[PDB]
Amino acid sequence: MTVEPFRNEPIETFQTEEARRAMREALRRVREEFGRHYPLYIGGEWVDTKERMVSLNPSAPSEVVGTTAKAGKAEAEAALEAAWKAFKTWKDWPQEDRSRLLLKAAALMRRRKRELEATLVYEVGKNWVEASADVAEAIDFIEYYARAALRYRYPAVEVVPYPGEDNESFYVPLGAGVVIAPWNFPVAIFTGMIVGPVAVGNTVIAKPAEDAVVVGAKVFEIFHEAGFPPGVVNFLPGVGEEVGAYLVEHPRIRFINFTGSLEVGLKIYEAAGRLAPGQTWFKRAYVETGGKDAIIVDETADFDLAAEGVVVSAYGFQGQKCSAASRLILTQGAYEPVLERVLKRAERLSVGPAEENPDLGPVVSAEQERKVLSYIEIGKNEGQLVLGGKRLEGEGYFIAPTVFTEVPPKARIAQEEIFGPVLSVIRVKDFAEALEVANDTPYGLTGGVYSRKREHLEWARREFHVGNLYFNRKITGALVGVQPFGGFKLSGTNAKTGALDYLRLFLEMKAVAERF
Amino acid sequence: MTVEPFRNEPIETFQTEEARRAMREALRRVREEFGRHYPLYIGGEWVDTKERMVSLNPSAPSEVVGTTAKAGKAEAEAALEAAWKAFKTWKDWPQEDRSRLLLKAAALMRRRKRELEATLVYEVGKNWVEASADVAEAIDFIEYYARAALRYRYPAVEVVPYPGEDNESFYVPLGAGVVIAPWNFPVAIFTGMIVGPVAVGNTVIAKPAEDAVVVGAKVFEIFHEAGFPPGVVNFLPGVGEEVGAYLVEHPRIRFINFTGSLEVGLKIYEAAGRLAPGQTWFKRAYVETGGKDAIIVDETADFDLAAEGVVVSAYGFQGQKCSAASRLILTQGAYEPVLERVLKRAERLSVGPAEENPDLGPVVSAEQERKVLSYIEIGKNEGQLVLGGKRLEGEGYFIAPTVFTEVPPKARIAQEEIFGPVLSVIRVKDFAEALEVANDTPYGLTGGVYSRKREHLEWARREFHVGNLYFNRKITGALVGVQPFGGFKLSGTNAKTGALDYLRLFLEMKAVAERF
Amino acid sequence: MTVEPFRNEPIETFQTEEARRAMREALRRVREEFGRHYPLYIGGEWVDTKERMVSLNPSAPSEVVGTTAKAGKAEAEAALEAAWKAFKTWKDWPQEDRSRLLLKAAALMRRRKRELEATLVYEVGKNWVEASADVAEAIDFIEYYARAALRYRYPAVEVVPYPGEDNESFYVPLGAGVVIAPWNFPVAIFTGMIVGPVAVGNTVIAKPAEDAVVVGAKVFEIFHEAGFPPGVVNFLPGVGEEVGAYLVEHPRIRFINFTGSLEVGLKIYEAAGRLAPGQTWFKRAYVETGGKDAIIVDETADFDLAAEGVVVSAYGFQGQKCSAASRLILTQGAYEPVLERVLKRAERLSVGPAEENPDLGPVVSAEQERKVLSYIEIGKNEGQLVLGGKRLEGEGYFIAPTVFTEVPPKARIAQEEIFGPVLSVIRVKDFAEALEVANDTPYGLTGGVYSRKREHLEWARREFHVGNLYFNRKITGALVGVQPFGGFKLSGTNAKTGALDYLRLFLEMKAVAERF
Ligand SMILES: NC(=O)c1ccc[n+]([C@@H]2O[C@H](COP(=O)([O-])OP(=O)(O)OC[C@H]3O[C@@H](n4cnc5c(N)ncnc54)[C@H](O)[C@@H]3O)[C@@H](O)[C@H]2O)c1
Ligand SMILES: NC(=O)c1ccc[n+]([C@@H]2O[C@H](COP(=O)([O-])OP(=O)(O)OC[C@H]3O[C@@H](n4cnc5c(N)ncnc54)[C@H](O)[C@@H]3O)[C@@H](O)[C@H]2O)c1
Ligand SMILES: NC(=O)c1ccc[n+]([C@@H]2O[C@H](COP(=O)([O-])OP(=O)(O)OC[C@H]3O[C@@H](n4cnc5c(N)ncnc54)[C@H](O)[C@@H]3O)[C@@H](O)[C@H]2O)c1
Ligand SMILES: [Cl-]
Ligand SMILES: [Cl-]
Ligand SMILES: [Cl-]
Repeated sequence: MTVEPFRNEPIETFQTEEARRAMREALRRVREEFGRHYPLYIGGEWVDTKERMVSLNPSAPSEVVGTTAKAGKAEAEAALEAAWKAFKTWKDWPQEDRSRLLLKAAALMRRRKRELEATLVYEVGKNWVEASADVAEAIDFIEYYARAALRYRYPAVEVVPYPGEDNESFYVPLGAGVVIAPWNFPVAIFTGMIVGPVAVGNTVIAKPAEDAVVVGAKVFEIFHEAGFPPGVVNFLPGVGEEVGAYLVEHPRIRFINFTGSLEVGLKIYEAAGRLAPGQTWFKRAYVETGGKDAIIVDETADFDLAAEGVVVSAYGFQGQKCSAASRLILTQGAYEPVLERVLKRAERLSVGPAEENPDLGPVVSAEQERKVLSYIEIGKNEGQLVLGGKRLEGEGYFIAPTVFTEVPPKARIAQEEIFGPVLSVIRVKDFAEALEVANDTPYGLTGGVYSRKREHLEWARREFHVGNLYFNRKITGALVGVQPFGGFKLSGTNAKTGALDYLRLFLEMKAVAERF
Repeated sequence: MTVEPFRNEPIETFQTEEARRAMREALRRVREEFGRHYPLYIGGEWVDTKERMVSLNPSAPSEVVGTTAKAGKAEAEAALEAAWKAFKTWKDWPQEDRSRLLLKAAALMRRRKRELEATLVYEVGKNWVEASADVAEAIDFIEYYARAALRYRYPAVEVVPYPGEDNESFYVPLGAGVVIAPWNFPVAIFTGMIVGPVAVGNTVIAKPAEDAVVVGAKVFEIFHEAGFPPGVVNFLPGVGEEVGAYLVEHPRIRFINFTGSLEVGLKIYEAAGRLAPGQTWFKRAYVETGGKDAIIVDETADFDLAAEGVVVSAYGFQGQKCSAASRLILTQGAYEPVLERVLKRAERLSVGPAEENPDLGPVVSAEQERKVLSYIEIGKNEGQLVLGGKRLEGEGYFIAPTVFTEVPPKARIAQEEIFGPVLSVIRVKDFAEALEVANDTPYGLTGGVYSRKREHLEWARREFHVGNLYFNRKITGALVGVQPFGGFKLSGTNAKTGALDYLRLFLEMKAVAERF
Repeated sequence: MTVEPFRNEPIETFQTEEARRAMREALRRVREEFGRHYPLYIGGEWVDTKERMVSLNPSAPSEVVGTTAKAGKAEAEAALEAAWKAFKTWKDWPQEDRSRLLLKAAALMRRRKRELEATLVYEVGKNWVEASADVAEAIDFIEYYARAALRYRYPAVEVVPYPGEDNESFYVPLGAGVVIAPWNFPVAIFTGMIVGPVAVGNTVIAKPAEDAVVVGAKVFEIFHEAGFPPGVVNFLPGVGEEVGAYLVEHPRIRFINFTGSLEVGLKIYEAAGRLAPGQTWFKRAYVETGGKDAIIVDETADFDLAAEGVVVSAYGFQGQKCSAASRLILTQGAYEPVLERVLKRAERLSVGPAEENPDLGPVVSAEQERKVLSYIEIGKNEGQLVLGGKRLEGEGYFIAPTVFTEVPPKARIAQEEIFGPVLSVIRVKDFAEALEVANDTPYGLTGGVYSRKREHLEWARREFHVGNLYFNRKITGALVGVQPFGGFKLSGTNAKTGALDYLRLFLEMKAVAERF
């Protein structure tokens, strides 16, 4: 109640000369900075190592955007020591003080937004608007969680009174935990998963994805400048199956906040359920995994509106979003009209170096390129290729917008997360069958419906089993505070980010009674 | 808002002639029915089996108090089918309707409380007031959760609005899950763990502890008369390692609500973390395990008040409580004064057949008797036996209130949960050391402090790491609504029963946006 | 919100045998302790002095009820040092902790209420119910202020937000102050004036009235057992014009909380307005002084109800109340009917040793007896004596209920506070004149109206200028929380006791802005 009500950070469109000028200068400075080395951040200080992590420009992989130190078991141990030592006092900070620290960090991040956006363009291949949306979401997480944390301040629990006694229940943080983040939203998700737990008194050891270690380091430069006490937040870039797994299985790690693939999420959730030797608690593990998101369009929809939303949802950031539309379910009456419009729009999409602000930049790495191309080959034997399906010319990892149609609902390309610019179109009889097909996957993250029929929309509101459902609009771009984000089924544990409920996940409750 | 504000059900003291008469009548009715056989309850009907489970009177084990059917894998599968079929429609009931069903069940239970209390007396050896407290708590859970559930009704999530869109977030139940309960509070905990999830739309398969299958069956008679739709609640008495484990590991079990030993809780939490073949979700498992609870007394305390609270906390229901005081930590100035008073009070405690309302009835079974006696032998090699430590004459499992002094903090009897009438007394230098010793165990459920020094009480409020802390009063008997119940560390996952937060554990959130 | 909602402590009527037995027991215990000596209480310890103060039984002045130490300038300085040293840390206690300390004190006082009541009976001559009402009010102040204080907890001020900034306003306590109390409600007012300021973080030096030093000491025994940190509350019995004035004029006294005569209140308010040498603040002084309270009765009233309320209001505790009805204003139609009934009831009132629970005990001291008798002589020259007006037989200061009629509104006995069992009856033409006469005094504390005419009651609600107005009931006995107590004009500064606003008087506000 001491700051203005939360509002989302505007996403820059770069339509004004001022915006373009600022972005061009930011891109130039980041490019001129290629090759910089960023150390680990442990206990309030930057610590270098002998080994290193290399981050390449996916639009021109011969170019090294930057390098960072590489955390091994020894560095993980040092971070654990620092995080637990810091927790001892950080947990006792008044919530108002912790929240003000977050607000300071948000102000600092906002002042460096163009630089962060430019870093995303070069490090992970996002075009200009995708980069702006990423950083805007990161700022939103900080602003939102700073305010939400105050709702849990001492003593926040509603209890029933008892004669002759004071009964007080309140929340306390868990301790030191590990954050393991993805490369697709390396500023937003990385920031959110760290600051949420930290806001309410926990301390964190952050493990950025290998493909986005440089931007992760820049986020830590902001944390350092903001003044977080030594040990409260630690930066440990390194190999997931190495330092990441080491921390996940550690007896002294209190919680794990993970966002990534289902394959890894399953391993982490299983490991979290085990009592490591000497462990004295039941670990909490929050795992937000992938999705196989569908957009249903029936014959009553605005076909042009639907086609535009489908193209944005399927190809934004080259389809490398957990929320991306990878399935397009069309009822018989909508099939021809919508598919023709989708193909016409998709074939006009530009693909090229992210710095040029194309509709699509490159996929993030050589391995991701190999995987997407492999799925395209699988798709050719499952459905009918009607657009793209090839790597484009150039050193960058450029893949053309791809569309398969007449895809069987149980085909691999209609069930497995490809995480590339590949859309599978499924033809169904009616809306009931559309919902059946939409629900018949192991996932349940995002989904959409384009329809003018009220009964179909309200039917879907109840029966389309996804955590984030959107009607007559794109299914990507969930806004902090507006759309609590998180899925069902194998899309994760339903830890809703950008929602009041998120912080409760990093707190435990104590009930204290005094009989007078 | 359509019913009176929640109030705890009064615990009968039997100080009036009418109360005593009513209890004698209930005891007679219950024993006249010792020959009854109770089938399983699946899909709205009582279903019998070939094999059976026998329940004995711990105060006279040659006497059978009843028999029940025995659930195997086949019955577990039938219950699963019924629970999922029921979930399909139960999840769509208006919350007001589900809450009214709970209120009806509470009214029916209240009308049969003497019968239930008498059943507890004979089946698990609780004396009169312990039995009344158990049933009263069960009624409280139903009344509390019925009201708390309405706080989550559609659409309950606070979100940030966005121009030209309707953004609605709401909770939905998880599905069919399994409840695995303990024998020490076979009416209260059994009821709470079932009705909490059910209140918000989930369906449950309940597995009562082998030692309390008869009273569990009587609770289901109430659920049946209340009118829960077929499949919403199912009763599956059987062997824990058989039918219990089968359900815990099942790919179609959505959540597990468990209260019991740490040994079993660890196995359940580990199993829940695994993806069974064909499983399509990350299982939620709530495990509330044991405790090694201590009461600290310093030299400023009211020694007589402390001694009384210690004896009540250590020997109530023969120490068979997760909240029982099994450790007495005395600062040097409080040592002799408190120990002398505790011994004087403890030596006056009566032990005998539970129906005669002794201070202590028998422990629940031959197995428990064996375990407690074994720990007494271990204690003789670690500390100094100063009171009790013997089995008393009679077929019933009568064990005398026991006290060990000069016990090392790291001794087995000072670290492991004995779950019997055994108190370990530890001498410490000052309050700081008292807290260190109090916190140095793998558990963190309940704790208490007797002191008049404000600074010591507020210090403990912050540093005595237990989920339920009590000052200048007994540490057992947490009241629904007043004292959210649940621990830290190896005492469990901190699922606070009798609190608004409890129901959130059995819900997931959906966010639906419509762009107009 | 962690304790039951506030409720007033019931006032014992002694209608049961148990109540009477309990009182007789308390009276015996108290008189057996008449030889006790009570030291000063400074910095957490009882400190004795060379000189002493003697307290006599007003019902038998040759009997000493106790003696206390006598504080001089040296002791006042020691108390100041202790109070300021304590303030340094007491001000930083979480409000929840300070409030719990008050609740503990209330619980301790409640357990010793018969003892305190008996002490009031013997030390200040209150009959049984007057004594019980006094102690009950004291308990009420503690319970009420403990809860009210939480309404001001950090950060409690509602402010307007500003872009890019955190703006936080909150309350902080003032420091060390002095409480100077009266002898008529030596438990209730003494307690309230101390615990209100203390609850929100201030420290206090309490100066009890000379005539009630023993009961004041017993209240401090409770504060000591409750555990207030050393220096937070200090007990300095002594001479008002000596130690009281010394503290009032001291440059290091932050505030003065006074309840007493107008004569003394005027001197205190004037002194508080001066900057003593070296003083670094503007002193706050709250002075609640006397009153010349009237009850108006018009011809539409229930004359029997009015007569009863008038007698209770005029003669309760021998008229030694700031709220006592000392003026009876009767319109012409109500004059004879009401006067006749008042005289009939008043003539039946018993007067004698307070312990025998008479309608009236003795006035508090030889000095008060002298003052009241002097006013009676003055009255004989201004009005017509129609009842009482004489000293009754016995060493005790027994004065008969007195009534003067045909008293001119401007007469000394109709303007000056007599503080004895003396009622002045004034005849007026109509209600308008009744209000004019009621308002024409330098005071404005309590007032009452007996009437059935709605228009007269609502007229008085707006025009009878007194801080506490009562319709168709006694004008004494304001209940904490129900009737904020405090007057207008020369009745004081309108510091409403037993109201949320009271605590604000002992706080200052700080506004802190951070530009991010
Ligand atoms: N649910 C969501 O909110 C959400 C959001 C964004 C991305 N995602 C998902 O993330 C995936 C893309 O991200 P990615 O390619 O970085 O995922 P990934 O699972 O391959 O790696 C995620 C993180 O885990 C680390 N890691 C890898 N193996 C590990 C192991 N054995 N133990 C511990 N840590 C290990 C990595 O180094 C990285 O930090 C896609 O499946 C996408 O749908 C989900
Ligand atoms: N934390 C709490 O709120 C709380 C409350 C009451 C009791 N308890 C604890 O419960 C224990 C006493 O109860 P108990 O003796 O019934 O405990 P237990 O762990 O032996 O059995 C608990 C339940 O689990 C079942 N079970 C046993 N083995 C199983 C397996 N492998 N898989 C699945 N289910 C299995 C049993 O049949 C029973 O229904 C003590 O440790 C006590 O502290 C805890
Ligand atoms: N307004 C109210 O709420 C309220 C309540 C009760 C009593 N009173 C008034 O209190 C008076 C009766 O009490 P009392 O006889 O104790 O009053 P008083 O004014 O004679 O004395 C009050 C207190 O002030 C001290 N004192 C005396 N002279 C002093 C000085 N020069 N400097 C500092 N302190 C000094 C006394 O020792 C005592 O502690 C009556 O006027 C009555 O109406 C008012
Ligand atoms: Cl759903
Ligand atoms: Cl804690
Ligand atoms: Cl007025």
